[PDB]
Amino acid sequence: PLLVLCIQEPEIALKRIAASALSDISKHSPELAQTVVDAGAIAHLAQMILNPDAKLKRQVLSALSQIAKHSVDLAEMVVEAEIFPVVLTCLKDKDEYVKKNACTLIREIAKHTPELSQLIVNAGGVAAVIDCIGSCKGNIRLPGIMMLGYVAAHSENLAMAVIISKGVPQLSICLSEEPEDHIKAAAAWALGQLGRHTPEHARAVAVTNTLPVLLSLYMSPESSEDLQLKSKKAIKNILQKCTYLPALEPFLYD
Amino acid sequence: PGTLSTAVCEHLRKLCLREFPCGIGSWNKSRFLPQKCRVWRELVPKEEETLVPEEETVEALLGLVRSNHSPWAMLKDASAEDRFLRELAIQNPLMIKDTFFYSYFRSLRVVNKGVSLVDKDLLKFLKLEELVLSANKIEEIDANNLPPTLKVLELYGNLIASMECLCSAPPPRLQHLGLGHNKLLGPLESLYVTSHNWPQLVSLDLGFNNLTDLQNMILGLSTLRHLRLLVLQGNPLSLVPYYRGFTIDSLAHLCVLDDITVSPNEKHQFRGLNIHGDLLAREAQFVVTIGNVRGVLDSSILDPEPGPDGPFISYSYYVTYDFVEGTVLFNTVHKPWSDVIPCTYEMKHTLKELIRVKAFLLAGTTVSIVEEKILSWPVLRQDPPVLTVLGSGLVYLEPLLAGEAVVSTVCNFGVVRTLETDRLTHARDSKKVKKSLEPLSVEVQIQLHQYRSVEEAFLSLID
Repeated sequence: PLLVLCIQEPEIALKRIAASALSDISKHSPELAQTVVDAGAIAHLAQMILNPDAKLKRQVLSALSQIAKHSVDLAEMVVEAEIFPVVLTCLKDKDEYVKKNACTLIREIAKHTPELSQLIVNAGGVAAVIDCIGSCKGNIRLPGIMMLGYVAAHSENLAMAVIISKGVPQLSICLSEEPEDHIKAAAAWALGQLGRHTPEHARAVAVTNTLPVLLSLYMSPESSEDLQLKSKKAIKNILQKCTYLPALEPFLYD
Repeated sequence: PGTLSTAVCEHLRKLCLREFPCGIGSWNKSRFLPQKCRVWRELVPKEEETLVPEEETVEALLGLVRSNHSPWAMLKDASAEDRFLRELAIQNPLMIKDTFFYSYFRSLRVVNKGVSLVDKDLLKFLKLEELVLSANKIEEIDANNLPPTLKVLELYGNLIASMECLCSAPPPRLQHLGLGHNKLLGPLESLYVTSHNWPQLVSLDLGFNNLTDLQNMILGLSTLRHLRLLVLQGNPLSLVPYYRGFTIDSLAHLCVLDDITVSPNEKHQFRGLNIHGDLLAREAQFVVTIGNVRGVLDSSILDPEPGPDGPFISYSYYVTYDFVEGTVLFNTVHKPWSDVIPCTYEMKHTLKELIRVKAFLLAGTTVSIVEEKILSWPVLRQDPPVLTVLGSGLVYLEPLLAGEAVVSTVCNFGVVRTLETDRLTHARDSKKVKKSLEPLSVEVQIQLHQYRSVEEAFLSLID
């Protein structure tokens, strides 16, 4: 309760430190996050997202990410505090770690149930996340990639909402230009979750020239174990439903 | 696909011992990397959770493994200590190599490759006091790979020829051998469970093999002075009439046997049977009844009027059976129609071929009925008598091998008395009346005469 009361103080540094302490506390067990929630911290934390402070928004979004990462009910009640589209606007700030915090928060929100994913889609956040990923480079794209992958893996309507929102070419860009291993592993995982649904999924994925990239990447010795595993998983989930012969044709000889 | 070293080191490659969310890339550079990257983000004025993005939030990484969607339950699946191994590798990889993997496997239990070739690495996997490995196809072994360590050994789905290659290289430690779905044979392999090999045997799991004398196994236990967990229910050796009370009684070791709750009276009734077991008919001795005939085609309903010179009738109903010699056959139950018939046979078999007895009990043993109708002019005239029949069923009898006193099973060979023909069977006698006014099945019972008290088990003097 004292940490919650410390935020009500007008000191920006005190707010930042209290949010950092809350994030550090609610990242080890769901009961810590629940106890922080029961002190009324959700209502406050949503009220400083609009605050134009870099570090304050960073710490608030980090605490929200750490809270909404444990259980379904926590992530559900977090969205109940009207966190949209105030969080979605944070993907356009000049700051980068704020964008990473927002991507991580969204990723933790819509990983439990398709209802939260559906609410995010209806709030118009998938396009914003895709644009923020395309406008940024590095590990910042990873939370958004795992987000969109979880959303696609949730249900069929969510995968359609992602595909119509131009998610596949962004994933191809992630797989191509990012030199890091876990980023392209996550891109392969998201593409595989996209293409594991109806043949229209693997259709929309196959036009973007990702399958030859995945095949070459899983046929690359310098690749990591998890990356090759996820690339093979994506290939198996996409080629099991893809109905386009001219793109499955090159897979014959390679 | 595999040599043991190459398969272990391959699966150690299958478990990604250098890579995400375990292991190494960028993300490490202030969490799962060495110190400069970490510390200089402090000692240079704080590069914050701003992390340059050479790093992740590690709680996010852990949240990926914890995620109810990102795969990593084991991977999503198997032997749980392997997930701990991944969890260490998240926590920090850098230090870890084959050096640590060699340290890790105090047991090895990470099932299935279809592989079989034993080699050197097991020694290098320093700690291994246990194996539990399965769906691998091993036949006999580079025994030598035994580090001076091994206690417990499950081997489900291996194929092994004899114990001997391994047992002729024994660490004085083996608490257990187990070989489910396997094949091994006889009373004599008990020698490889002697004190030369394995004085330490506390535990056993030996089904699907074929092992054949409880007192040969007592020779092993007279030299493996340790037993407390067991599988003898599931081997041909259980077939001796006195087995439950004898096995409990036999030697200073097995404190409890087979499934049972004492809390009533049992234990006062039952200690003392192995003494009697020096005297009992020590082999296995089975009394075996055949069952009463059903689906009895009233082949006379086809003449529901039946009394005239062909139509008119007398019947046989018999089984012909497989029982192990694989196999010996008799035409057992033979006797005529009544709309339901009563028919029985009993054999007693005294048996020693316990591998094939176990094969007869487990495998699918083969059984048939024969019906005969008579349809006669006073000449009744009879075709054989007449034949009109079904007889085939595949049949199963494990409880005797589970050391239980009795099996029953009931076998339908298939329809000749259909329900319309059954209604009509009563209609043959009802059409004899109107004029005058399971589908083809047997029961089976197979006793291996076992018992309910120490004194009643003494009756196998007589077996």
